[PDB]
Amino acid sequence: IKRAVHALYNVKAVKVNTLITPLQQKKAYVRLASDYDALDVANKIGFI
Amino acid sequence: SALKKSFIKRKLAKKQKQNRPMPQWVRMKTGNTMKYNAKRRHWRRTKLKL
Amino acid sequence: TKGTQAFGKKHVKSHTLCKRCGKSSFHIQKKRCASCGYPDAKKRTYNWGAKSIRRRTTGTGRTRHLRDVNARFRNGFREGTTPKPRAQ
Amino acid sequence: SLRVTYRRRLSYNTTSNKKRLVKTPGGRLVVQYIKKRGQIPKCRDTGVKLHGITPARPIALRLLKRNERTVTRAYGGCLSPNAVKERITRAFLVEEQKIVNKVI
Amino acid sequence: GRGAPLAIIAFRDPYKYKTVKTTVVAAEGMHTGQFIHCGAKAQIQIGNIVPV
Amino acid sequence: IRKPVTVHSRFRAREYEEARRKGRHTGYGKRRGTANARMPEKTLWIRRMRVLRNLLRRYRDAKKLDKHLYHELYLRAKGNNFKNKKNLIEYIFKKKTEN
RNA sequence: ACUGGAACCGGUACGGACUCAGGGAAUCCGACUGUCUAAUUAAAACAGAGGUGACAGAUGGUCCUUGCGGACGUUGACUGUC
RNA sequence: AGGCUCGGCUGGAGCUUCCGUCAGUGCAGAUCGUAAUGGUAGUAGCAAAUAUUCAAGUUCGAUCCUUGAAGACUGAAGUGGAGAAGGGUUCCACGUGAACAGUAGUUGGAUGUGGGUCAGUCGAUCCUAAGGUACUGGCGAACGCCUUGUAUCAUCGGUGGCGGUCCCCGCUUGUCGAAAGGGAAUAGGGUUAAUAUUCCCUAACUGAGAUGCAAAGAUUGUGUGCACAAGCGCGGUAACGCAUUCGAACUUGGUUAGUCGCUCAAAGACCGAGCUAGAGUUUUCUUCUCUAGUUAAGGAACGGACUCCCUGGAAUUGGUUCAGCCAGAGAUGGGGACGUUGUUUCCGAAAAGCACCGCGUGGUGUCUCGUGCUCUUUGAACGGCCCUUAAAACACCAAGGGAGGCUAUUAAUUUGCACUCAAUCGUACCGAUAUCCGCAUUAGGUCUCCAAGGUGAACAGCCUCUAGUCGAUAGAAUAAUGUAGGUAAGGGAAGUCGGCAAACUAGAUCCGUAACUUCGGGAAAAGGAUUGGCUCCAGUG
RNA sequence: GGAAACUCUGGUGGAAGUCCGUAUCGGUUCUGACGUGCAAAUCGAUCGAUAGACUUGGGUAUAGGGGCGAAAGACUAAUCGA
RNA sequence: UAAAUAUCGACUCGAUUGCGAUAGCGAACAAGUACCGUGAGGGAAAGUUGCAAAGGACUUUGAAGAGAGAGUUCAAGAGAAC
Repeated sequence: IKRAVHALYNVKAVKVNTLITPLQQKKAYVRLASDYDALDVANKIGFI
Repeated sequence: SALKKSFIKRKLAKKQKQNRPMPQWVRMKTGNTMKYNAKRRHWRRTKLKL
Repeated sequence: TKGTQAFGKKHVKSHTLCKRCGKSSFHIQKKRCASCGYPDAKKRTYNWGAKSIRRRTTGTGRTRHLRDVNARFRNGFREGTTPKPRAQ
Repeated sequence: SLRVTYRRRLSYNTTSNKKRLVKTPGGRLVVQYIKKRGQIPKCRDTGVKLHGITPARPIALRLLKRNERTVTRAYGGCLSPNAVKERITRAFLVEEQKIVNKVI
Repeated sequence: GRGAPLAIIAFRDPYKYKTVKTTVVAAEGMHTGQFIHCGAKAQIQIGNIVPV
Repeated sequence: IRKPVTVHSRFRAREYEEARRKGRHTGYGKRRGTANARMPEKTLWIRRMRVLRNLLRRYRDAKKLDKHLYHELYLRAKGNNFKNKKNLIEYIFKKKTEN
């Protein structure tokens, strides 16, 4: 997930948490480094 | 149980997905006979003998 | 006391899910499936269980490869060739 | 008063689940788990406890400073001073008697 | 399960640098720190193992 | 708002304890456990032994008893010859006068 | 903190509620503690410690297994089973 | 007669005469099969677990949902707070009409739509136990079985040199099996409708790493900056202490092993005395009643029972515990050594939490003491018991050994800091008089942890505080019979198969206690007296 | 106290398949309740035991003419003289 | 060592003096399904509006179910469980 985030959005991650939801879907919480802004990256991606 | 196995969790997830009301637009298909989901399950009445 | 009182102690599963047949008939302590005989190499079937044979026999699943072979047999198992190159 | 609850999923009072009630800065009474305590070693010859050796769990012995596992003496940390004294005396006297017998 | 005490005895391996421990039922009067002599040339003493 | 807790005062208990210390509510009709359950004779004996041995240790340290008299009185105290500190002190004084 | 004692006071009464064996003389059976017919029998039944007897010195005894083999046995008569 | 024809109404697609021939060819029954429906009958019944009431909100609609006030209950071995197995979304929010919630329902564990489970440190993962299962080997007509054992067996891997290899050293063994055994390392505060040792903040720790920086190694003695010599550390009589001044194969060890009893200590809880801050009560009294006055992991410094060392030489024997027990095999005395539990006018850290007063984000305080046959937990040190003696592996550490290694301003080699990373899976909730098993929202069953005040011997019974409940279809009335409680004149087992049932007895202190006896008992034998409140006296440190 | 053997008195100590009794485990009597039940064995009171031959979770072993049995033909998933 | 022979289990076809939804395969249909048992295993019920959804717009009472009008239709007394 770390490498995929870096390669897809050109953003570095400081930590990745993962869980599997009751519907067997893997959900990841990726904390970006303080250099980047999560709101800006989300705006660029589209989900906002 | 809270401390379970991944395979059991997978089976439970599939059962959860299957336990769902039938889409309403299915009744408008040509030749349709299904009026509801006849395989719904209640956690307290019928138990998955896993 | 045999009955209502005794049924309250039933909370340890004798059988679990089998890897080969997916049934909840894998005996944990015996380490064998009471239905398909896993992990024996061979399958568990008995002629006195005619209905069980019917339930678990060929054709009750997908028979994906058998149907594929049947389809390919009709033309002699031809390989390495393509239809005549044509267009619309 | 204030009553506590286990913080792990082990609910049995086993040797691995020994607890101690502690008051936190937030005014709460909580459970703090006690690890197994180390034991002072014994002599190889006798069973008396050795001195100058810091007890610790076997895996935690690796973290101690060098001086806490040894004593500046032959067999230090393996034998008691009296055991070493007896060994030295026996070693000397038995060989002296062997020399006498060889002469004889 | 046994009514007679066992004696743990240590011998020296004759062919390699090692110690070999023997577990035998103790004869009455045997004590820790005692020396047991086993063989054809051992004397008649309590605890010695000798040919009959 | 967080309402105040319901009041549960110990005032009556404190007053009753003051009365008990003065000596009330302790007659025979107020006792439900045996004498040994209310005050173990083992605990009473432990207190007595510690008191007597401390007194003897103090005297020997202050050189008021030599080792021989100290030993004799120590064993007598263990043998239950002195009911209390006053008894022991009186006996010591008498024996020292005789000596 | 507990113990002993004395005056005075009241009232139907003072372990004031609460908690907690009625007692005794005999006969029969089983010594005792214990166990048991889950869902009609908790016993005088079974067990029991104690007693006696039998077999067995291992190339043995008593058992199981279709067979191979295995259990008592990490045992050896103060042992093992019956 | 079996049956048939026609009329009328319903219905919407097939039916039929006669001749042969064929048959799964005719029902009132079979405690017949199957489907449906009656009288019973608006009947039996919806009665265990103390209990609800007033005002208001919402709603078409309220005994039952929500708010407030009151009254009660569980009563810390709970109707409280969390877990293991099991369930599997029942968790949370917003809608809800029908069905279900044996009355109702605006409510719901129901129904519709969405949301929710975040870990290097908690577990699994890792080790092995009882035991399972393979190999070969034997057997077996065969699927396959039997043994887990010298039966079988040519089962390898370790240091060093060389750079695959040679020397030497030993001798062989699989693999599963525990979210209660063993085990690397995390704590506090805050945050969400629902996650929290996981997220945020702050502060730590463990393991695997190469690289970099700093300091060591890198001196001493003698003679006169130079010369010669000197290895791998020093102190203490000792128990041992201090620095980091190397070291392999191999060998031998350490790493609390039961249960019960008594003493002691620490922490938490509880209980007092004040001092603040806020509440409550004041016809009258009370310096009054209640609440808050907290300090994590990790560090530094101290402390530590037992045991050990030195001196010395003990009978007129001493020391000593509640109980033991210890001493010419070295006591007492005197002086020292060690160390787990733990403590702090110390860091963490008051910038937190808590209590209170303000404003539209501020301020103030968070302090001094005591006490104990008190409980829980931890620890120390001993005693009793056994024809009962209370795991194994992994891993780490230590010692003996001295193969080897670097060569006094070099080097080997440790030390400390600085950097990188720590995968995978579980994580919501219930855990039971409604989330489990019992056909169910069933008076049943189902493994554990925490545990306040009073009375009292007490985790007894009874009352109360924190927390939680008022959920058991409701109303009126109180006939007979009933179920469950409470009494009864005089008699006192006359009742009955039978004293069945009920009644009687009981706590504690003092006194007294028979036959018989296996001498231990019988025994609480039997049987008497006392018991409250208040004011004092005496004893026990 | 005694010539001795030894005896007596007061403490300490805390043994026992000891006793009363709570949690807990059982299930005696009422031949109580209920008996188309809360319940295909439950409910109330009264009772047996309560530091051991104790009570229990999980993991394991024993499988049908077999197992297991402190022995009732008991138990072996509401099924047991197969 | 081919042929003549066996056999519809598999794949592909043609028929019938057979049954016509309690019949015929257990299953004409989301049938080896729902559901039950720890397990081996057991195992259903369930066909039909109309030619065509044209599946009842709109008004009206009611919170709503629903009703009264109306409309579609050969016909709705064929109105969805038809």
